Amino acid sequence: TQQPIVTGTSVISMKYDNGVIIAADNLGSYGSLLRFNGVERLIPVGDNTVVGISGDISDMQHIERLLKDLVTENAYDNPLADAEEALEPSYIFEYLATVMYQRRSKMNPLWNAIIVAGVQSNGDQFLRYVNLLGVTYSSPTLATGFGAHMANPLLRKVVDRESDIPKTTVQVAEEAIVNAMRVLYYRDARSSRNFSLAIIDKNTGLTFKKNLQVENMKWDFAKDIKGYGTQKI
Amino acid sequence: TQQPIVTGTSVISMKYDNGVIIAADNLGSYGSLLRFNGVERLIPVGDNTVVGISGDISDMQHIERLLKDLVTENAYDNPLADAEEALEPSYIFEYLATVMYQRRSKMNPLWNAIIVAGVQSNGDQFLRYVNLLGVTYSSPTLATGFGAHMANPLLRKVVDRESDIPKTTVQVAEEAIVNAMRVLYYRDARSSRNFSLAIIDKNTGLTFKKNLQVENMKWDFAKDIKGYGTQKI
Amino acid sequence: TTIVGVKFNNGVVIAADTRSTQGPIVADKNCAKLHRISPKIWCAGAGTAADTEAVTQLIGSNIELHSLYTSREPRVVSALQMLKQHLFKYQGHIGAYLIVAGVDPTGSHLFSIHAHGSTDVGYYLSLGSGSLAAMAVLESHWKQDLTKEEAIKLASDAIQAGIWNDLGSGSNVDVCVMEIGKDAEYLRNYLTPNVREEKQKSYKFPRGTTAVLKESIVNICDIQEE
Amino acid sequence: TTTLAFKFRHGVIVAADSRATAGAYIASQTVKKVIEINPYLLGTMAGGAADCSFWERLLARQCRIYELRNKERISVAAASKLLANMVYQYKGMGLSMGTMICGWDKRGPGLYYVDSEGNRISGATFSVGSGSVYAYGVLDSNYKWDLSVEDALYLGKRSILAAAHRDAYSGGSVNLYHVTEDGWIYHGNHDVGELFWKVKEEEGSFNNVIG
Amino acid sequence: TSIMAVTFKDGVILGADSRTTTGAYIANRVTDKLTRVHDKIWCCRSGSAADTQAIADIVQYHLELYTSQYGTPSTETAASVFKELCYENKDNLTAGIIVAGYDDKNKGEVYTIPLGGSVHKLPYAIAGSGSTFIYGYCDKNFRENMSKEETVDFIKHSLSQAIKWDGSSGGVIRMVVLTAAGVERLIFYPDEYEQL
Amino acid sequence: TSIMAVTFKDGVILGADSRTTTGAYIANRVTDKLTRVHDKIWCCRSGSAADTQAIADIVQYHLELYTSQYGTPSTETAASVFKELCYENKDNLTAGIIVAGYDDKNKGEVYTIPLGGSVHKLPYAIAGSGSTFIYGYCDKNFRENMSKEETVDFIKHSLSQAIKWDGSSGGVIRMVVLTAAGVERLIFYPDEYEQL
Amino acid sequence: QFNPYGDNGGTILGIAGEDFAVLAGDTRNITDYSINSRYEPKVFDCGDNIVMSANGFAADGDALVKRFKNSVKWYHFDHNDKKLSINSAARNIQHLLYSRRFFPYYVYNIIAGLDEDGKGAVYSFDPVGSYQREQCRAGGAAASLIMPFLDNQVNFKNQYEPGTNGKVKKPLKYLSVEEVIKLVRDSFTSATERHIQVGDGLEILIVTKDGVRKEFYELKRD
Amino acid sequence: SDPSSINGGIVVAMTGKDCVAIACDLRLGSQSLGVSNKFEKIFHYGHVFLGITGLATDVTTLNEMFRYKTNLYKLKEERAIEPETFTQLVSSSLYERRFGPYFVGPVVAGINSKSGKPFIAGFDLIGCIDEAKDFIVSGTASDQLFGMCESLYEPNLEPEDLFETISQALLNAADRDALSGWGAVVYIIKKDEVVKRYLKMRQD
Ligand SMILES: *[C@@](C)(CO)[C@](*)(O)[C@H](CC(C)C)NC(=O)[C@H](Cc1ccccc1)NC(=O)[C@H](CC(C)C)NC(=O)[C@H](CCc1ccccc1)NC(=O)CN1CCOCC1
Ligand SMILES: *[C@@](C)(CO)[C@](*)(O)[C@H](CC(C)C)NC(=O)[C@H](Cc1ccccc1)NC(=O)[C@H](CC(C)C)NC(=O)[C@H](CCc1ccccc1)NC(=O)CN1CCOCC1
Ligand SMILES: *[C@@](C)(CO)[C@](*)(O)[C@H](CC(C)C)NC(=O)[C@H](Cc1ccccc1)NC(=O)[C@H](CC(C)C)NC(=O)[C@H](CCc1ccccc1)NC(=O)CN1CCOCC1
Ligand SMILES: *[C@@](C)(CO)[C@](*)(O)[C@H](CC(C)C)NC(=O)[C@H](Cc1ccccc1)NC(=O)[C@H](CC(C)C)NC(=O)[C@H](CCc1ccccc1)NC(=O)CN1CCOCC1
Ligand SMILES: [Cl-]
Ligand SMILES: [Cl-]
Ligand SMILES: [Mg+2]
Ligand SMILES: [Mg+2]
Ligand SMILES: [Mg+2]
Ligand SMILES: [Mg+2]
Ligand SMILES: [Mg+2]
Repeated sequence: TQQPIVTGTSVISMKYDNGVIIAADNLGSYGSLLRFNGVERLIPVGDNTVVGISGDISDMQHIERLLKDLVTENAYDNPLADAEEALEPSYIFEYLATVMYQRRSKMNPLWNAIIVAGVQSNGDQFLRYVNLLGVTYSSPTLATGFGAHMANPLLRKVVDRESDIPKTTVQVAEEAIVNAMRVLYYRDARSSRNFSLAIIDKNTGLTFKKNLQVENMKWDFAKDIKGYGTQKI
Repeated sequence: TQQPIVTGTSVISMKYDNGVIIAADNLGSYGSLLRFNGVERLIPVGDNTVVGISGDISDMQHIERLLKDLVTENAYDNPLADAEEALEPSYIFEYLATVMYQRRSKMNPLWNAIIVAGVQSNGDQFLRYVNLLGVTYSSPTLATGFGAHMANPLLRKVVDRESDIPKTTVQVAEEAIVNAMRVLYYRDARSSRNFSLAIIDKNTGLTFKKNLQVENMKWDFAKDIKGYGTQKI
Repeated sequence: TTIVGVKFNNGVVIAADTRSTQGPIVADKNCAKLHRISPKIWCAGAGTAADTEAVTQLIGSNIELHSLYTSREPRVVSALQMLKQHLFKYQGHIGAYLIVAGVDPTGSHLFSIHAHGSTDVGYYLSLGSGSLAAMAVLESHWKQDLTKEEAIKLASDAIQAGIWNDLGSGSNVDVCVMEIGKDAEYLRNYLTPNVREEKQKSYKFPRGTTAVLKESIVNICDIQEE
Repeated sequence: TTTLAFKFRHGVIVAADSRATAGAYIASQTVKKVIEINPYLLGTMAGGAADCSFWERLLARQCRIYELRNKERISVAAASKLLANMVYQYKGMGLSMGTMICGWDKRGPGLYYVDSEGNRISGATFSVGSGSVYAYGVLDSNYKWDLSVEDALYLGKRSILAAAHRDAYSGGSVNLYHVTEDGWIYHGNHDVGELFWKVKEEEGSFNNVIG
Repeated sequence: TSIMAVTFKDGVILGADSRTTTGAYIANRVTDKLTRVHDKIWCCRSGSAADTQAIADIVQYHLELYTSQYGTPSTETAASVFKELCYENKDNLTAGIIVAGYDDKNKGEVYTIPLGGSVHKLPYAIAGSGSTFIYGYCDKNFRENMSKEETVDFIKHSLSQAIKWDGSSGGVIRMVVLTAAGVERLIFYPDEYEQL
Repeated sequence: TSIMAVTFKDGVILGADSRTTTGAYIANRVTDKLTRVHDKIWCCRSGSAADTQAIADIVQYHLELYTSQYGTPSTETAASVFKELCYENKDNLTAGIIVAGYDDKNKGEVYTIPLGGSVHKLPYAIAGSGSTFIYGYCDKNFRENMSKEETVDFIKHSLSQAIKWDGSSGGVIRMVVLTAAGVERLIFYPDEYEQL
Repeated sequence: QFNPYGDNGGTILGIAGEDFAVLAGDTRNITDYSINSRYEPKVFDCGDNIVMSANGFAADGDALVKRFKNSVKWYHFDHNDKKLSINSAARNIQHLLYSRRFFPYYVYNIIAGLDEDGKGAVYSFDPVGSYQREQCRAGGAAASLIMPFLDNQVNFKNQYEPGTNGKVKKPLKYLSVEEVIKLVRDSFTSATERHIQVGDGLEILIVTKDGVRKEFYELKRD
Repeated sequence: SDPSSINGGIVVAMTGKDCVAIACDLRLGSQSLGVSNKFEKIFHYGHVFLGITGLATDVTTLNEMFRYKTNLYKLKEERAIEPETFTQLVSSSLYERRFGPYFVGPVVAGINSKSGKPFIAGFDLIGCIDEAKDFIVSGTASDQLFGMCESLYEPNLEPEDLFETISQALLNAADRDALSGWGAVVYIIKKDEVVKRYLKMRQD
């Protein structure tokens, strides 16, 4: 049993017709202190999977090392390591989910919430969640922390059920994700303007975008707001 | 019942042959934060008494107002207010001690430790202590907080008992007080270099010194100290 | 307890009071707080009395075996290192607060050590309940380039401050001087400023005052021959 | 403490030890645990010394104003009830009292047990205090109604001794009283130290102890 | 919150962020923490939103009644009324208030009233959770008798950093200028102050 | 504590105050918090004195053994050993460490290791209770590729403010310069840095 | 949480003679391991040939004494300058103490003087007003150190006459003021050795028909 | 609840001129209840005497333990153990249970058979040695015993005088303690004769 020290906030994601999108901001908070501004919380595994992590950053860095070692180990005595016997999103997820549940069962958890996003061999979209309790679930949209409360409602307006996935393009899906990240910046006190975004498409592969910023913000209406009720000046 | 917020540390004092000396630093701490650097904690009452206060500063400011009002009230219908029926150190102290004990008896204390220093009508030295519990005592040297642990031992080397008072001059007594304030600056984590000092003599009256600094400090030996045991560089 | 340590020109000196308490009660008026780790490495101890003894006897035993193994005179840093690692391992539960000093082939040394395993270096140090009263003196009178005689005076003056001003300290002053190129001199009861005055009366009783029921010889000898 | 009292043909016997304790420390050994309320009324004390002393002294003043307004000595039942109602006001507030109101009135000898919990009981035999449990053994085994004053005084004395011996918080000395219709009669202060040895020899009891 | 008040040559300027939180949720991102208790006596509010509003409302009532009887109150007088409420009800309140005002006689004055209910008159003052991160910056950069433009930049830069490091601070930077000329409201948006 | 490490053109400089406390009592006013784990790899210690000493001693042992087998270790390698101890024993430790070192290949590098045991490579780093008060000052005044003299002044000014506001910080300012030229120790006394 | 009580240490001792009484107490005032004063009077002349000492929590002791002195003043006003007897004072003090049964005076209290037959009297009080006349009583920090010594040397407890072997006790011969003051000084010197809160000084107040006299003796300052 | 005061009891030791004395009460209780008036707390291993106060089970256990250890010492060393040496053995044995200690207050008393020097020592429950020249006290009435010993004691007392001093110290201390009494024993020890006396005291 511990407590989280340096933390990462929401990770958000959704499926679209040809793949998945996942995003997360670049902040490592230390309680109310916005300590570390250059933290990457999206971690690619091969060219077909991206693991997005929230929660304790020291535990994130540990998981990041487990994944790096997983790739190394899969290549051992494996001539098809860059082909048929490459790591799949479903393999990577089940491994993490196994570790998370084992750690909670020893009362010494990895204080994280994880979303594994990727595309399988057969072109199927993979998107599944796992957390410190070993709890797992899948949905067309997934989000951790505050994103679960604010992002999911917005993303579910695009993909409300399974049948809406083929009707959703990459331009529409990215637009929705970017908007959700803006909303979280308005409303989450432990968020940052700077974020990273990753797209895993079955045709165009893995596209990893860094140093993105929340833009097109609305603040001008603030000038007209005066006092808390009766004040006029 | 409350807790102290903005606080003042040690107040130190001692008797000498013709009067009393009292001193206190100019700091108003906010926990570990050294918030307010220009706080006067020695408060003169007439030309024959100085009240030195430690502890909660909001309660100090309250007491400061009670004393100011006490002077106003004593002058009412009193032609001898600046002569025979002027306020004495013993009157001022007993009033405060009455208030402090009453407040603790209502379970709503003034979170302070107070030293009343002065010279009586007959030329006798007055030096008495009172705190949030209503506890009172007198001694040739008196100190609050950390001063009780560090200053008293040094001041008691000058005036160890009542018979040492006539043998102690104002130059020796002031020197001892100033040295004690230096020691407290070395060792008290809630102290400041800047302090105020007041002398109440039966001949030369009240001398109030502001903007004093701790000087003649020893730090040079620090350069030779390296590591915590085995380290040489 | 009050304990101090002061460096000087050609060595180091440590000192301590001689009171041991059990709550507000004084259990021993002439306790010995200066412990010998090795011939020229001595430590003064504050805190849990049994712990300061036990931890000192243990490290001193291992230091002796080390000295025999290496064919060298023991070093203060060795005692320091062995003590802090032992105390750190027990995470503060062994309540030993020590001032370790000595002379060795490297020179003269002075360290302090806390129950949780932290060490500190200095020219003057103080530990125990009277450490503040003692440190007030040390901060007022210490200077660089002290002589042996000046350092003994400063150290005993610092202990006296604790004796008089701290209720946890009292009775006598013990001193141990460790000078380079010399035998260490252990000055037990260097000062005795607290002798009890003569009593007003003698309470020696008349023989037969106490009421007795039975008497018997106690056999302490072994089983006898014949 | 150990205190006892019992009704019998020739009135009521009242007995008590004299020890006062503050933890393991014996603070006093000369405490009067029997309070004289009037020449015909006694009160015993057990538990809070201050509590028992204050409230029973305040009761004695209630019993006196009663006599002035009514030209009549208060009954044992009325006296016991005034106390009970007084302490009931402060119930749960922390009072610690275990008392017996002994006397002789129009209905003959009277004996009431009253405590800070709220109990008020009439009875022929009581014992209250930490050592009461030891005293009950001697009382119950030897108690009659047809008991002589001499034998009744001894029984109450011997009962306290039994408790004073075993109970660590009981001892010092035994105070005896005998209440008749002509009023109470003090029957002395008896050191347990001396009394124990005397009883041991004359009675043969306490064979386990050497002397 | 991040709040501050700074005296300068022509008067005094108040400054504040616009964030109010419920845990990590931002309940309002366009809050006005600079509140008026008299024509040229304003305050900066930190701590409980309910407590500081209740207090400021009571003070505005007291000073409105003062004015009707005795004319325009001093900034010191306004600070005293705040103090009396904060000190006497210290057990039940959580309010950190900075009082600032402009007289023609006394010119610009700033009083800070922390949790205990003590009063401290200062050349400038900072308060709120975010103030911790700018004690060093403000101490190094503050000068007395600055110009209006210099003082605006000082507050803008200071609150910019406070907002940058404190999660409980953010949104827009509001400012209120108090001079003989009158009362001027200023606002600065994220795109302006973040790039500083 | 107040500790920091700053990279510059010719290498890296470590800085620290000299205060260690037991509550409000200053147990040592001339502490050396800048500790050496290798010839040109040093660390700044904050948190428990016992924990940080025990850790630094173990690391010095590991790097001494590394050197005997594989030659001079990198600053990244040293930071990894610190991390491994701080992360795996996070439940029982209270240590905030900054690791700094000089290579000829990598030049000056700084890694900070807060409570959780996470690692963060940075151009400069600040830590300790007193660091809170200078986040704003340091962010505003730090530049990359400063000179030795500029970097010394930056640290001197920064720790001066940290000491000024933090009661748990004080004494002298110690510094350690790590360059190709060697290892230089610096010290600055109260009379020098207080008047800044 | 605010604790309205404290412990200022100190120890007191009352001994009753045949035609005199003494009330002694050390002059040391302390909090925890610090000394506040080496000479802070604890035993007072309250008027009408009565001496009193209440302490433990100094602030409560000072208040009780102050109130009893006031009670004596008003006893004169209300009853034609009548002398307050020691037994009447004792009962009055009980009622001062029990008036705070639910927020007690945290003190040990002893008064001494002469009874109405001219014989020496010592009364002892617990914090809530239970009082007892006694011949010998110590109160305070080192009370448990001193009382057994007084049981032995004042009441001759466990002391028998040689030759009889436990059959005949040592007879209860009265003590003189000079013999009593020796027991007092030896009691406090012994308590100073083994109790850290006892020391610095010893002030004794002796009460006779002639009035109230003081004596002061130094104690160890460690 | 407090293990050191459940059973009650006291021990005191004193030095004299070429002699030592050690004494104890005989009570064993269960808090307020008195259980035995024959529970002696003083044992001897050759010429070395050991008094133990505190938790009765640990008193009994430690006696059996030191009887064990001293019997082996003798078989190997071919001589009886001395008080100075035994004192170190008691300290060693108690500290080995540093974090699960015996709840006792031991007291050693004896005369070195070679030097003839009288010796007493006391311990805390974890082994710290208090080697005193005058007297040692232990038990529930330790405060009372300190007061009696510190005033009644004087150095270089003869055996028959020392007997009266230690007896009165014990008796009057025990009579101010609820958990001590119910009889008492005093051992008077000289270089080659030991007398044991049962005292007459109040049985309440
Ligand atoms: C000054 C005098 C005080 O600060 C010094 O620091 C000295 C140091 C010298 C003697 C080495 N310290 C003491 O005298 C020390 C103070 C103390 C007390 C309690 C805890 C820590 C420190 N005193 C002791 O250690 C005594 C020594 C005896 C008198 C020989 N020992 C005790 O008081 C033991 C405490 C044992 C202990 C166990 C586990 C953790 C901590 C401490 N207490 C008892 O024996 C009390 N009690 C008696 C009845 O039997 C049950 C225990
Ligand atoms: C047998 C002897 C014990 O059960 C009897 O029951 C006697 C009855 C007699 C005395 C009338 N009872 C006591 O001896 C009684 C036990 C007791 C103690 C405390 C509360 C309830 C019952 N003892 C007392 O009342 C003593 C008498 C003194 C020693 C003369 N009084 C105290 O212990 C006082 C009273 C405290 C108190 C009661 C209620 C509210 C607040 C305070 N306490 C102290 O003196 C403080 N005490 C001193 C010793 O160190 C620990 C703190
Ligand atoms: C910065 C944020 C920090 O100093 C500023 O000072 C601003 C000041 C402006 C808004 C005046 N302060 C706040 O935003 C303030 C912070 C705060 C929170 C709690 C206590 C004191 C200060 N926030 C609030 O006052 C919000 C305002 C609501 C959302 C409109 N209120 C709450 O968070 C209430 C507080 C209730 C309360 C609790 C304790 C003492 C006083 C009031 N809390 C809740 O509604 C429940 N809340 C969420 C779950 O966790 C418990 C608290
Ligand atoms: C500044 C002060 C703050 O970050 C620095 O970080 C310095 C760093 C240098 C010295 C390495 N830190 C300290 O000075 C450090 C502060 C601290 C205090 C407590 C826990 C963690 C950090 N001080 C210490 O470690 C002192 C050093 C001793 C005096 C030589 N040690 C203590 O204060 C010990 C520590 C025990 C402990 C408690 C909790 C977690 C870990 C260890 N504490 C005590 O001795 C208890 N003390 C006595 C009774 O009053 C309470 C405090
Ligand atoms: Cl608001
Ligand atoms: Cl350190
Ligand atoms: Mg922000
Ligand atoms: Mg500082
Ligand atoms: Mg003493
Ligand atoms: Mg008994
Ligand atoms: Mg009994």
